[PDB]
Amino acid sequence: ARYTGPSWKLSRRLGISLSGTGKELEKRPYAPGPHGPGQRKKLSEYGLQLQEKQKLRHMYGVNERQFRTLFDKAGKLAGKHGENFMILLDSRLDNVVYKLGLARTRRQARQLVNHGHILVDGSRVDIPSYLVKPGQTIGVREKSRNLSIIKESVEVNNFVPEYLTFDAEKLEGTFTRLPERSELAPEINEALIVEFYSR
Amino acid sequence: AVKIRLKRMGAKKSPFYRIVVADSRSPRDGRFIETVGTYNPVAKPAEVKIDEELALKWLQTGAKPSDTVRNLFSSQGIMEKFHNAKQGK
Amino acid sequence: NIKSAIKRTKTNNERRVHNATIKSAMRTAIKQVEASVANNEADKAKTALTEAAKRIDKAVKTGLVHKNTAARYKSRLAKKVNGLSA
RNA sequence: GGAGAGUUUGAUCCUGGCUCAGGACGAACGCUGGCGGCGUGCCUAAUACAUGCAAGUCGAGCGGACAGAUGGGAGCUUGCUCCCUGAUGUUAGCGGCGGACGGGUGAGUAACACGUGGGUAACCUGCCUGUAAGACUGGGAUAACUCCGGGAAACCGGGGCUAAUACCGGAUGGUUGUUUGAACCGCAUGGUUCAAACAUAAAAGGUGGCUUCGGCUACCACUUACAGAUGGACCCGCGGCGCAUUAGCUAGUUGGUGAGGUAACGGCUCACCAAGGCGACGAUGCGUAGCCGACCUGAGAGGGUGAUCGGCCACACUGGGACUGAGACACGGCCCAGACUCCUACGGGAGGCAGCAGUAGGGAAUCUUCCGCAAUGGACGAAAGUCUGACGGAGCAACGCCGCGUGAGUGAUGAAGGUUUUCGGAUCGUAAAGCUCUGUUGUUAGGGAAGAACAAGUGCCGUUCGAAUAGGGCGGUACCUUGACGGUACCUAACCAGAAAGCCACGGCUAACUACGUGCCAGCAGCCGCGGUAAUACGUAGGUGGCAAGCGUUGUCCGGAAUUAUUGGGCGUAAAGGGCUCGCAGGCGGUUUCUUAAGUCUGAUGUGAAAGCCCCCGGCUCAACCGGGGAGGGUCAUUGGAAACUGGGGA
Repeated sequence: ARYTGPSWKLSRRLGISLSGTGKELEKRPYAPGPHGPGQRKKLSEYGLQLQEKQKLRHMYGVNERQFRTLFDKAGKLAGKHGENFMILLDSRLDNVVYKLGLARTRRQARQLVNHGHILVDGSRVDIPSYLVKPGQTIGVREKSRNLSIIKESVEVNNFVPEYLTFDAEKLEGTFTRLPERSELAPEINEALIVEFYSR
Repeated sequence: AVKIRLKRMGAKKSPFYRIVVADSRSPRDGRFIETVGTYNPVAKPAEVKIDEELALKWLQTGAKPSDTVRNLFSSQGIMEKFHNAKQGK
Repeated sequence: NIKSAIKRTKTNNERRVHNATIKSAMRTAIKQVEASVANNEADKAKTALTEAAKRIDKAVKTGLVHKNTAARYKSRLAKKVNGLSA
């Protein structure tokens, strides 16, 4: 059950301020902790290993079991290693939910996706890690669509993905293909997931 | 003789037969003669496709169904059409 | 504490008695036609061959014979009986 | 598709071990502990067992026996009993089938036991297909039933009576054996097919329906002959294990002939004869062990285990034995002996949880003495049905795997408190407060009796049988019901953030740091090693880090381990050249040329079952999981090619 962290110091010492995209601790850019204001140093190969695995895994927030099974399960696909892991670990039902302009928080859109509300493909999708392939109508679950969170997130703007496609009035959605695999260009470098989780 | 009858398989919530031809008195989930068929009880509902090109050789080569094997192979047009095989008697 | 087929036990006793009567009658008849083939007796050789033949097939044709062992016994007895009489 | 690091030195490199990071369980223990789905749970003592259910069924085989609608006559009660007939229902015994399948456990066994691949002119097969003949004439029994008896019981005995689908004569039948005449073909044995003499069976059954009451006919039966199918039996090639501090072994042994035996060859067992046979290519002997599909691990080669599901073998308290049967040497069948328990009228009897639970023991270690034939498979049936601790389910255990949650948005008022502080301050920290939202699971109340449900029975149609428009088989169409789980899953409404987070680590390997106390004391520790008053290592407190309804410790297996090395190590000095030679077996070999296919390589068929690993889809809200569609796996057989190379042969 991932929903336990603070959500300030986890990004604050996790390596990069996301997400975001301003909630990175701009008041104190150092790492969080009692011995944290001082000079930071680099790690070993396990330093970039833990920063790559904890950094790229903290963007979604799953447990190490499901994230590991997405590591080898992502490596079971075709293409390249870090690209398949990158399109897999971000094409989830909650990343497709909060990436479609659904909710203004990754945990908030997560609980909006597994709260029974955001039912997609015409039916309900009640598991926050139960994704949808390219072409499923990632809907809004119109029996409770008149809400404050959905209307406010429909009022708040954001750069919608070109792998996906939104709907603010028709109450629908879609994912046109796999997302822009190298195109989705955060700081999460997939080589550290090819090294700090490969042994 | 070899009574071509059902055989359980699947999860503990829902069983779906895959009725291969079997011996006289083999174990239930055990040895079978030469497997031909698959027909779940549920989903949606009772959709199962049988052989009828070797299953006519099984039902004609000395055999018989069970209750559910007889209703299934009489539903898929194989017991009656086999009877039209015997209709040239 | 035998639940069912204790009466199978009693049926095994009575069936064992009647079956021992027929089978032991077959063995004693086979030694009888073999004894008649012991000496150089012509008419007792053929009629006694008919005796061990009829009792032989009547024993092997129901119960404990059954087929191939009866053909072995009647075959060797036919060889001796055909030897002593031509 | 493969990652290394520490540790010998004053420093260095080699060589060399030793440990750690990773995965895994049928785990257990330590701390803690919300739920759902799917699998798992005596591995130690095959230890002994209380108690309940685990195999019954056939009235459409049989002769009863009881009750009894309905009817009959009596006495009284104006409603009853007494004696008869009888639809009807029930069952104790006879007989047929089923207890050899199913279920459990690895005790045995190092070979035909398993896996694979052949073979069987060396086997058998009840039930079931399909074919075609038959079902003729008779007999005397016997349990039941009673009358006596002996027994504590368990139980036996004896006298009278009866029947069948019980048994037993005769005809008929070849095919089933023996003799002859052949004909065709093989693998020594010989096989296939044709004819002619001696022997070998039948439920006249039952069910209905019809009829002239002589008999007719259908269905379920009985026998015989054939092939089919399913099963097992046998023989053989090859494969899978620690030991030479096991080199001898073997006398029914090695082989012959003859006889007997079983379904069958065979020293399988015997008589007689001969003196053989196995062994360094490991005999025998000790040890250990069920084997395989497979599982776990590895980049791969390999290494380890044989749980759960399946296939075969074995065993059924220990050790023998045989009967019934088609088939057992029989798990809830018998006979004997031994052990252990129970009963005893001391004369004698009774038992087998390595079936489902369950109790005691053992141990670190493993659960409910539950529901039902609704499904599937069985058994018996003409069917209706009955049995089914198989199974379908359930109950417990975080035991494993997977999924979801214990909130979310906002929030600088950077709150109080805790830790730190050169005493200005820093940290828990958008964290909390707070404004607002959501209900996953909860809690309540309804829906829903969702699927899992198909059958069997009732018409009617085509077609078969039928002397028959009866009646039936066969095959279609339509009606009625049948849910243990289960008021389960899931859906809907409301309610409340309310009930839902811990374990280990913070020098290195290795993510994670400071203070107090302790002062070689108490302690830690996987290795390196710390601790003798400033401890980033001992406890305590704040904070950090890993992980998560889980987290560490330990046990075992794999890898790291290029630290058994075929891939892929070496031997001058590190461990390692035999002191040296001669030689048998073995291992390897100059150049040209013809053949060969024994190796080498390639094509076609068979077979390597399913489930599992991988690829491609679909179904449970996704996933774990299930199902479908594929693949791959062999010194494998049978068979066709190439002849370059090793070999055979010749020059």
